[PDB]
Amino acid sequence: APMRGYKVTDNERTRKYGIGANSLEMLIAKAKSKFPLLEPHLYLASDGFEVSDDEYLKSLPAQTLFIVSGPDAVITTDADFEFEKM
Amino acid sequence: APMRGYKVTDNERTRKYGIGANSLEMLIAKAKSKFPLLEPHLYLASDGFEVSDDEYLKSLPAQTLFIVSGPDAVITTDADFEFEKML
Amino acid sequence: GAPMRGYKVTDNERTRKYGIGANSLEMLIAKAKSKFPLLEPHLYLASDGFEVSDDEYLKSLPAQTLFIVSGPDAVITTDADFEFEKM
Amino acid sequence: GAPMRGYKVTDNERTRKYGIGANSLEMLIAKAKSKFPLLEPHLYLASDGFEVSDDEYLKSLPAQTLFIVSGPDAVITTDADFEFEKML
Amino acid sequence: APMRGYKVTDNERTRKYGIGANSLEMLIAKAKSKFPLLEPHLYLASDGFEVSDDEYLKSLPAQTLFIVSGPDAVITTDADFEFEK
Repeated sequence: APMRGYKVTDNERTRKYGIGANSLEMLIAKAKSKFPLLEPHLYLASDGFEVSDDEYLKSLPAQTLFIVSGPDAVITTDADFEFEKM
Repeated sequence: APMRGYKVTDNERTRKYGIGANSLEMLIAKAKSKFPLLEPHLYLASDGFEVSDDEYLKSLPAQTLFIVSGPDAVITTDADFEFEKML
Repeated sequence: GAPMRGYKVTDNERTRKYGIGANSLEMLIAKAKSKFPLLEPHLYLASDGFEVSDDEYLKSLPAQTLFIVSGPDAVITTDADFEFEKM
Repeated sequence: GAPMRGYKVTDNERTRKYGIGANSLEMLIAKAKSKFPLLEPHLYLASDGFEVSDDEYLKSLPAQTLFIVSGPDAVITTDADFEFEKML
Repeated sequence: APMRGYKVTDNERTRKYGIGANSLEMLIAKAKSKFPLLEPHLYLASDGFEVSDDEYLKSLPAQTLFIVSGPDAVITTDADFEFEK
């Protein structure tokens, strides 16, 4: 599978990385080396939906923004995060 | 058939999953793994209509949101779910 | 043959709601019959109650058009009147 | 090897602006550091401040993408914020 | 490397030269014979980014427009014009 670019940050948006990956397994492994998460899971920053498998990952546009967190995580969406900045 | 991405949640919109599938059988099987129902069925979150066969699934846009539930479920639609957040 | 398209079908009371894929009126009626065992199921536009009388009329309609399934010679309750009747 | 691509690099204050050809993130950072002497240079997207974390990400980007070169864990001023303050 | 055509002008954009070159070194050398600059450098007319090496030059389309000026130049770019209007 081809290498694609994705964007990953944590729920507080404290560290922001562009990461290249050709599978969900690779993207999680690269995220795990960057964030203090022992069981990392990837969620859409837009609506909090969990990227549950490699097939869903590859259905997304390149450069999609993900929140990395733990399993079954409460995710602060982009809209919620901006609203909380006021 | 090609893999396409879809979104699945429960009627409470609590747990939310993006799932890739190339058929309705595969989408239901993957949804059942996350939502252990005896007879899982998929419904449009927009209007509650049941996705009754693979041909209907393939007629929908990728990234469509579905509510997973049992058979003959009465789904809370997007519009009524928001309004319930209002109350 | 003809392309598969998605349609929506419900009964006159709007109790059970199905998205159904079909490539002909014959196929759409056969699938509707499995969900609503009426002896001679017929499809009517939910918008204005006009009976889908042949496959050429069906193909003249947009995908995702909503139909009411009922018996023959049925005057169905249109969407406008159904929405009104609960208010 | 990997082909040369053109990229654009400036600093957080947009004081000097360079088009740079590179075939790897390692090369792009080295050429950027020649122009902007920094102890621990990293590249960040000028659009949203996301850090270019590896060569695979760099090569996923369109040619002529604009980067801010800065130190580590940097909070760079995005294009939108910089233009906003410029108009202020 | 193949010869390509480039457009070079000054910051006023009134001394305008089409120049053929197969390297940044050649393009600068030819521009220097036309322009009053001790150390000519090439900048994109669109956004002012300096052509820092031959690899960057070769990444650009033929007939790209450059402003030639000195080092650390103050360039009036197309973006600078769009900003004013």
